[PDB]
Amino acid sequence: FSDPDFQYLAVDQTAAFDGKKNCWVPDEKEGFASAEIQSSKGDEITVKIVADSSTRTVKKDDIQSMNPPKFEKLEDMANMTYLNEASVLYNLRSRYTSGLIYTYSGLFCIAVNPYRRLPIYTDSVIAKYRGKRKTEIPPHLFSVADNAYQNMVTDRENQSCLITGESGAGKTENTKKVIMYLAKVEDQIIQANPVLEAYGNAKTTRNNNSSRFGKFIRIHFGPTGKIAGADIETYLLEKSRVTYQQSAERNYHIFYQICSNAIPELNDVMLVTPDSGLYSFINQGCLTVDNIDDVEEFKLCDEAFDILGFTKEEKQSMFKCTASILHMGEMKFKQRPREEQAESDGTAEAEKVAFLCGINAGDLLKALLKPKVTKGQNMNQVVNSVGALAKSLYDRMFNWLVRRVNKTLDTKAKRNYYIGVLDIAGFEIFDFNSFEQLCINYTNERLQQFFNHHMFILEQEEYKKEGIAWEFIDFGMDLQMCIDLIEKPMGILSILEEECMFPKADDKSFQDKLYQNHMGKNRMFTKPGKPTRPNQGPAHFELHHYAGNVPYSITGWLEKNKDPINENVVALLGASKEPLVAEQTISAVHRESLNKLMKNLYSTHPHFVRCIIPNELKQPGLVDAELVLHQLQCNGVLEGIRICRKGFPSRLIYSEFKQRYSILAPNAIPDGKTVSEKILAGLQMDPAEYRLGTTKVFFKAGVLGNLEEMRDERLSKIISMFQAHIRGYLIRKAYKKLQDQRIGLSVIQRNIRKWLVLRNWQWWKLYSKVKP
Amino acid sequence: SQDEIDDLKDVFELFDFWDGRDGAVDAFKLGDVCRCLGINPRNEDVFAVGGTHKMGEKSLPFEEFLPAYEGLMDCEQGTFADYMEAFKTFDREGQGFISGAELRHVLTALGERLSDEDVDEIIKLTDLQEDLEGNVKYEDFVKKVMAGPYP
Amino acid sequence: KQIQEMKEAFSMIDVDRDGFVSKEDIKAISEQLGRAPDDKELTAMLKEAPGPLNFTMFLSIFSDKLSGTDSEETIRNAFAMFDEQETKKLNIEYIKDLLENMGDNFNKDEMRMTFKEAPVEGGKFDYVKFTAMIKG
Ligand SMILES: Nc1ncnc2c1ncn2[C@@H]1O[C@H](COP(=O)(O)OP(=O)(O)O)[C@@H](O)[C@H]1O
Ligand code: VO4
Ligand SMILES: [Ca+2]
Ligand SMILES: [Mg+2]
Ligand SMILES: [Mg+2]
Repeated sequence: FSDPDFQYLAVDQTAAFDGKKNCWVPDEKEGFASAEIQSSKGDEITVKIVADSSTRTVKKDDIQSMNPPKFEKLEDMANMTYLNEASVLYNLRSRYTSGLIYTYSGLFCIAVNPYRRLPIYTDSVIAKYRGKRKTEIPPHLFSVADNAYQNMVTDRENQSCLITGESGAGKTENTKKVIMYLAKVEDQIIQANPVLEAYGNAKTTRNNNSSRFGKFIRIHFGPTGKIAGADIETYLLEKSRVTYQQSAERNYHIFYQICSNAIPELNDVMLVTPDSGLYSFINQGCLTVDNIDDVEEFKLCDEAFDILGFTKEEKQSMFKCTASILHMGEMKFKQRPREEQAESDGTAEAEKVAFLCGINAGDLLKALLKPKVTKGQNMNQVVNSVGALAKSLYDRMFNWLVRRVNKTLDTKAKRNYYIGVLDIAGFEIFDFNSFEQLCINYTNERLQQFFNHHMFILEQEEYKKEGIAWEFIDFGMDLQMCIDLIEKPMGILSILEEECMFPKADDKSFQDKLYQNHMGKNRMFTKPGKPTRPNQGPAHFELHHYAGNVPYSITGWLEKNKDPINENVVALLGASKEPLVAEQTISAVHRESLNKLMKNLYSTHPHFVRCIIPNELKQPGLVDAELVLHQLQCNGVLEGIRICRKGFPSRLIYSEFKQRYSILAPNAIPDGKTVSEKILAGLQMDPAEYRLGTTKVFFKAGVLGNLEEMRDERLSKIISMFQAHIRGYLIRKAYKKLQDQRIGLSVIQRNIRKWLVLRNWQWWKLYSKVKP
Repeated sequence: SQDEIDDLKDVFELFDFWDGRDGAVDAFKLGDVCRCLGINPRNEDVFAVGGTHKMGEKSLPFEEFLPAYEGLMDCEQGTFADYMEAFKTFDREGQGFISGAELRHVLTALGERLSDEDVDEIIKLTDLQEDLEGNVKYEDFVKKVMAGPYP
Repeated sequence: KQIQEMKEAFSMIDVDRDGFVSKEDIKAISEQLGRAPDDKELTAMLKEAPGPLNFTMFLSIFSDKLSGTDSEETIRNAFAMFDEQETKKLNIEYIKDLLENMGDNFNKDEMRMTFKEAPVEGGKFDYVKFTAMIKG
């Protein structure tokens, strides 16, 4: 439209294209290659690669139909002739290498990580997307958000966006832009991310800012359709990162912020020396982070605590408890050759700890080396309960922190409906995978299957309900299993859960008790295979997850699931001086949180966002077709599009339909279900492009977009006709005024011509002369 | 009909006279002419039959005029239903209101725009008034405009 | 009073004080004042009166001239019909525009002849004073 605001948003296409020569042939580097057939031979087709101009043969049933240049960089792929893994991957990759990272796949959106900042989220751009219908303007995440808003409003129901993808794809970035968007069409909300991310994110090999907890944030709306409140829910924070961090990875962001000197004044409040590589608990893996300024992030994090409305004590309570942790791990120990129970190796660092937590350093190390009926602990039983304490504190801090930020957001204002956003942590496969991962992965599964249900299983059901016409289609997309292998009655977790309650148990009775139940009785469970990546640590079994095969090491899974902190120290801290400090298995508990989340989701009109990691190098604008293609597979994109083209994804309640499309045949409207029977009848609408329904109308694909076309047109005309009416009124109003002047001018014109000709009369001349 | 064509005649004069009497009218006025005989065509409408964007462009006799009016007759006129419908799409409350500011926007900004003058005009004519919140019952307004300058 | 003048006039014009106006009567008085008409002018100037010019056929042709015209009130209004604000003055560019190319368009001469007299001072052309001048 010439609008500068569309530089990396609007698509910028002819000849050399034979619909019978040109096709898609499998490739190892690119996934699919542009080929031109040369010679058939039963099944052995011989094609020529357009790129290098090399030649090869390919089974006839392995050729894929290419799409005509007509659909270059298409905005909506459901509109393409061919929706196959090679047409899709080509369209995306086409757009992507041109700045366009958003593309509709039918009813849901696709976001391909840019790995660079784009001027597409400005307020300039937000202005243009407001109240726009998806077909009206380029593909964008705003459109997805803007539309969910309109639906909640007009349809009067809760909306929801499940933003999925792999780890490092764009789940978080996009979740934030959605809220930032909905917020712009407030300040504290936006500001809750900086603090939650500082405490629940960390550098990882995959992500320099990896989210380590699940986030579900609901945004409430009032009777005028404006933001009237908001709440946050979090899930499974990586208690383990606190004390441990695999190489090339960092602990949570805060710890590094705290040792930078962004606010020197605080150094003495926390008792920290501005050196991170000084504290064991946070210098195991990485220290710095290409493109993360811990100095400035600390400042902004501090700045954000203020805006959130945190008293200075409150926000210093936080900072201290977390700096305290930086010390729990500095407390050295020793034995004393004899019994070993264990003795300390100083007390300097163990005091700073008791100090910051407002408890007696004495009473501490005491209830830590001989927990009370007493029961002394050896030299490791201690260093490990130290960690048990660090982890458990941090899990309470993070939980309290969220409760508090909700205090600041649960405005008691009036709520109608809401729009939730789900960002759960995604699939990740590392050199070594343990309980933490199974938990994240089980989580991510889960979700995918939701999309499968609501997308295929679901669609057809409604067709039945309404009582239309149709024949089933098996998209063969179910993971209930994988899901089942892990969650069901005798599943993996259930086995582990019943294994914890036994003090006798160990890493081998658990490992054996596992094969005992699923080896050969469930094909998803398979003995550990062979290395597909160097440094591949131990593996005890493998699981075939939607997006990958994961070799899991079950060592230490029993303690990891049954937590354990000296019930003694919990007494010390129970009555500590600091006011903050003073204030079921994990598996079962989480399984339950998750089930509850899912339950909350189902009651929604979901809009899906699909994130995609372009490559394994973290560098921008570079594509790895294999990987890409691979995602376009385990995510169900293609199928996700077939039904949009195949079936009838629209649906309208006659009540809301009559109200919006009456203005298209009003000279035929004298019951909402018959009125529409009329309108759509008047329009002489093809029985094909639509269907009956008991309570709702079903319009084939695109048709509704086209009805909003005709809808506008009429609305524009009518507006003109009333302007015409106003033009005609004003004219006719000044009609008297125009008869009078027509006469009043003829007087003057005829009566001056007289006095003019009378002076050109000799007689009069001479007369006038005599006068005196 | 005759009494009809006579009416075209009547008005044709008042006009052909004002842009210099000579038995010809500036095609740029063909609109206003018909707007006087009751009808309210749309600018899109008028140009379709012969109207022009500017004066001077061209003048027309009564001979060529007859069909322009035959034309602008068969063209659609907006009913009360239609004006009510369209105006509803700007009412979030649903209670027949709108603000001055917005109404102004609809007239001046959407559809075949209307100068800012014609607006303050018809406002003052129909004597449309806003309340304390600065809102107006669009139902009343539509009724007046529909009414005529002399009801 | 229009008559009272006519007579006293006919008197000054009827030089040879014979109660009649002759080619010599006209020629006579004209010259005593300003340039006078040529024979042809004087000839057709009289032929305008069927028979001898007594003070009767005189008042006859003069009255039949000034006949077919309206009021000083009727005209002063056809004017105030463009004087919206009721200021009793028309803006010169306006009036000139009206007469010049509107209705029964005037011509440059009609235009010059008309404004050569017109009372315009300060941009505004006083149609009152000018309605009088053109009338009584
Ligand atoms: N739309 C985008 N624009 C710019 N960078 C982005 C975009 N989406 C993702 N990224 C980049 O990818 C990184 C990982 O994205 P993120 O949303 O944190 O992934 P996850 O899906 O794991 O939440 C971000 O820190 C940023 O560098
Ligand atoms: O890396 V992400 O855990 O935010 O999927
Ligand atoms: Ca004319
Ligand atoms: Mg994230
Ligand atoms: Mg004589």
